[PDB]
Amino acid sequence: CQDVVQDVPNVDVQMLELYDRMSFKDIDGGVWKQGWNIKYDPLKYNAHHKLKVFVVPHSHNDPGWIQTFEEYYQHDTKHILSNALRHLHDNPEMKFIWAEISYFARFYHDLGENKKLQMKSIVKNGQLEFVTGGWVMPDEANSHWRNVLLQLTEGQTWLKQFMNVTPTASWAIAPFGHSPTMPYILQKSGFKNMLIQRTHYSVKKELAQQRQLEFLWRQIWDNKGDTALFTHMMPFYSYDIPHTCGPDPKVCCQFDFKRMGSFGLSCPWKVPPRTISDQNVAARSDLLVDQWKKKAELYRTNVLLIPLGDDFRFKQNTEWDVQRVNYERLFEHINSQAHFNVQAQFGTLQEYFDAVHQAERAGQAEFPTLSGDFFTYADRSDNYWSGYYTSRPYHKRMDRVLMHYVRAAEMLSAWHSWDGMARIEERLEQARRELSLFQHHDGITGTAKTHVVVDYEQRMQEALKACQMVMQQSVYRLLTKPSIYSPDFSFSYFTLDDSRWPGSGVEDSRTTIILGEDILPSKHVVMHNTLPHWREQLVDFYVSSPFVSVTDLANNPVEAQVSPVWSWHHDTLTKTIHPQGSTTKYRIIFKARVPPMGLATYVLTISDSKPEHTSYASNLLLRKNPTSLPLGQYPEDVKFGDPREISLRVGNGPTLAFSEQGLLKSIQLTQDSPHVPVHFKFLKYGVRSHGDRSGAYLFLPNGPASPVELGQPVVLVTKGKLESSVSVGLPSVVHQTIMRGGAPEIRNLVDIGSLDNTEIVMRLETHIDSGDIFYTDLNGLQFIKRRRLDKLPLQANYYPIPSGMFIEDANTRLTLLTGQPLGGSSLASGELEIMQDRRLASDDERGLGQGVLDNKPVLHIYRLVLEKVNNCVRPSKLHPAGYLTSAAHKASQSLLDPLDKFIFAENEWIGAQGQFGGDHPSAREDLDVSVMRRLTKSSAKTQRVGYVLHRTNLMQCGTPEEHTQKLDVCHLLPNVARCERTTLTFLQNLEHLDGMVAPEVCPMETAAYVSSHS
Ligand SMILES: CC(=O)N[C@@H]1[C@@H](O)[C@H](O[C@@H]2O[C@H](CO[C@H]3O[C@H](CO[C@H]4O[C@H](CO)[C@@H](O)[C@H](O)[C@@H]4O)[C@@H](O)[C@H](O[C@H]4O[C@H](CO)[C@@H](O)[C@H](O)[C@@H]4O)[C@@H]3O)[C@@H](O)[C@H](O[C@H]3O[C@H](CO)[C@@H](O)[C@H](O)[C@@H]3O[C@@H]3O[C@H](CO)[C@@H](O)[C@H](O)[C@H]3NC(C)=O)[C@@H]2O)[C@@H](CO)O[C@@H]1O
Ligand SMILES: *[C@@H]1O[C@H](CO)[C@@H](O)[C@H](O)[C@H]1NC(C)=O
Ligand SMILES: [Zn+2]
Repeated sequence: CQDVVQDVPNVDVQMLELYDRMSFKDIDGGVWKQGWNIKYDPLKYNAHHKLKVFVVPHSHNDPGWIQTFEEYYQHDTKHILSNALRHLHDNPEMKFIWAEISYFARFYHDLGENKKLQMKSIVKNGQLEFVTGGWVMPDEANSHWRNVLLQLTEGQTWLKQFMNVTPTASWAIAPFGHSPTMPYILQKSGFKNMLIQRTHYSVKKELAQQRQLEFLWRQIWDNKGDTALFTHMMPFYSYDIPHTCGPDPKVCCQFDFKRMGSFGLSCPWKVPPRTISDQNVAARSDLLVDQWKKKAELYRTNVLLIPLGDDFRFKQNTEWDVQRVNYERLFEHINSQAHFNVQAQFGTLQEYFDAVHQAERAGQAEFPTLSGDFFTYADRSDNYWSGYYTSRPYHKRMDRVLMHYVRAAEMLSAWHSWDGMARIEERLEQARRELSLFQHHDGITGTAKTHVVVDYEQRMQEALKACQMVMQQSVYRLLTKPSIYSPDFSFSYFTLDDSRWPGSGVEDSRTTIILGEDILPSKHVVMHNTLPHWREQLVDFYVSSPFVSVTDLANNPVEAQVSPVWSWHHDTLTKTIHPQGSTTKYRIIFKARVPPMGLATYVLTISDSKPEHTSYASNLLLRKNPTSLPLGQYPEDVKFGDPREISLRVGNGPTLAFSEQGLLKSIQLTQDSPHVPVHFKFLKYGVRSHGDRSGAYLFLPNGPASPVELGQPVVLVTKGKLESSVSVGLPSVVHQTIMRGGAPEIRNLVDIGSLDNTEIVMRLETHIDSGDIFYTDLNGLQFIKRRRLDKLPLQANYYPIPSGMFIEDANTRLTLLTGQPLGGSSLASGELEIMQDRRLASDDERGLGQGVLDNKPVLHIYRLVLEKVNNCVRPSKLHPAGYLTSAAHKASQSLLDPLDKFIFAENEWIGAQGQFGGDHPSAREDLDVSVMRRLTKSSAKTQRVGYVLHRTNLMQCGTPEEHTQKLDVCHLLPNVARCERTTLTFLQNLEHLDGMVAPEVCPMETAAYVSSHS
């Protein structure tokens, strides 16, 4: 395996280094506003060296944005596709590329057989070419790599089945900045080329000047270069026609033949297109070829890409005609006039890349190597697109919840073949497709109209319900004696209990386990562990009595803690935010121990009095002017006091100190160690009163954040043997620090209410000497080194925090792990901050035509890990990556893939079993089975199961960490007949594996395997 820590890769362009060197001056470059006046030598091209030009027609189709998916389909996309089919069929030389398979699949499914065959023919003959072939063109900032892969696989699996094609070129013209997670996944999915567009205008200028817009994009840790993917960055401000023909949009706009008037479009530069005629074709060609030759100056080969399209283009037959006929007249003239030395034609994206590499192999070009990312994007001036790292955070959190439910449903149901009547495949396809759709660059990004956000939410809720159904049917089958198992495939044998979604104070959604002498003495519950190692985790359930005890399914007592159910209320009479306790419902908490990829059953039993193995938390309400807080049968009376500093320790874990406002002030790791200053603070950013306004996309703060005025908040302290917590009702946030013996969990119930033009940030202040360095993750896959740059505005220093961030010095590290993607930064040495929500009155002139005023309460979840790192083997100062410790990685897993909890619905579970998966291998902590998916329906003689295995890289810090078993996924199911290494989409077999043994992957690597079973 490659060493991902100790070898700094040697690349021609390293983005962090480039950022350090660049001046980012925003000067008027002339007609190319953000470039310079391009000059070319007319003698560069001649009879023996022509410029080959590929004009590639396209239509960007958003699967929801200002209309819903279905609205756009009915109003626009179905017409675009119908007319593409007609026009390509009738015009053999015309070409078209298509990206969004969600739309194509819908369209194709609805076609009659005659037209299906016509469609297959224009694909087979190369006129219509699929680019990327994902369900959507995903966001690259907020999306988790697992969901990027999910959506890619959904689109490509459809394409292989129905169109018999698998794209090897990717087209990403629209995401708001670009992540190296894309080439990582694409290169491991058979791709050979990719194209990107939305990168900072200063980066475009810098790379264009050096002819570094085409590069071999490798991962930041990759010393050898085996991850490299050829990447083409487009040079100009937009992917529209005015910004794709060459540097002067006043000229290029004249070659968008939809802009002459009858279509309701015009040219901003006030010179319209004119129909090409015999009397103007020479002058028109002069102008166009001059633009092309200028654009060609920015690249290294004699092969030029000219995209021809825009959003929802090619809708009407007349538009197809007007573009095609005019371009054909230009081609006929240009190609026949030797003096131009140009050969121009309609082409596809693959045709462009094939020609580029032909030129490369002929020895006419060598390409630079590059590592890094392309965040944070700015399209002009100081307009940095860091707002969408946070916009609509409820749905960003929902994404991560659904991500896990899809994984768990696919895994739990994979163990068996299911009858068609069970509707397992149907429900899983629904769930995968809704989650995939949300990866769209107007979905998870929070940049859609309110009614479209509501549509995505409804789709995701349906998907969650589908997952639940599949999960609970699977648990019932896995844990019931086979000769007793009698499934009704519509029945709910278990209900899922989720303690963090939608969350306390967001929705009262969980079911109370109702026990009583005169109703039901006991209840079975089951935990699932999707991770491939034994896991212990505290779990909680609501119960109708505090006198409940827990046993395992050997009837062994399990230590438990009972706590009250606390709900916070904004009291509109007293004008205070204060907690109320239930007098009929209680929380029972205990440690569940669950096999790798397995299930464990426990029993909750009522008694008339305090059980031997159950303890009760104390509760202390700190406020001036307290009133009584009765708790029914709960055996411990609530205590009251004036606000004061408090200190808590659970188990042998850290000791946490809190201010009188209930906010963390210090962490003491051990009994003898220092009280390390770690302060939580809430602040607010505002909006500018002049100039450009923040909106769904842009973050344009009116200076540094100002502290939120806290007043005298009510603080609730719960102290238990297993779990303790401090909660405080702040303006807009109920902030909760939870201690279970390791790194604390932080929960924020964020309700920005009616606070207009406000962004609420949570900041951590420490004395860690981090300087200008911090680390943030990319798509939950890797941690990249960031440098705060004072030459850039505050909003430019904001990055996506899709799963975590950290700061460190020689001795100490503070890591904040997240359960939802949000924006964040380190704006000063020793600080971390992460945006919670934003409510914005104005539009930011990027097309949405609304602000963000549809905020709703959301429960954000985090883990906070303070660690000593003086003993850790870390990358050198010049290495662009960082790596988590074991504790931080496990903390991230606790947020993203918690235990699943099931409550048996009926009174008695006949044939119940105690455990599933006790014999599953417990793999090394850095290895995950990211995907387990049965690929075949029940009628297949040879069953196939697909696995995606990911190994992260954790720092070596002196912990021996011994005794784990080799995980061979190909032997997880019995009767294996073959094992193949495949592309990550499972669509191509790459290696036939000897002994039918799937070898474990290297650090930072991801591999897919398919086992076949007789
Ligand atoms: C529907 C419609 O007809 N809209 C027109 C607006 O487009 C137009 O406003 C201008 O929008 C340009 C961007 O348009 C493209 O993006 C739209 C947004 O959707 C896509 O992006 C969003 C993110 O932004 C993303 O979420 C989503 O998924 C999607 O991918 C899209 O709707 C547009 O397409 C529609 O309209 C065009 C015609 O306009 C049709 O051809 C399409 O088929 C479709 O109906 C486009 O794809 C912005 O670039 C414009 O800003 C420039 O211009 C204004 C002046 O108007 C300046 O103030 C700005 O500074 C900016 O100037 C540019 O600056 C750079 C850098 O200096 C220069 O290099 C460049 O040359 C400058 N351009 C100009 C013109 O000076 C603008 O906001 C308005 C036109 O007034 O009319 C409609 O509302
Ligand atoms: C599918 O494509 C493969 C290779 O691209 C080809 O060999 C095969 O004939 C095709 N099958 C059809 C026509 O469905
Ligand atoms: Zn778009």
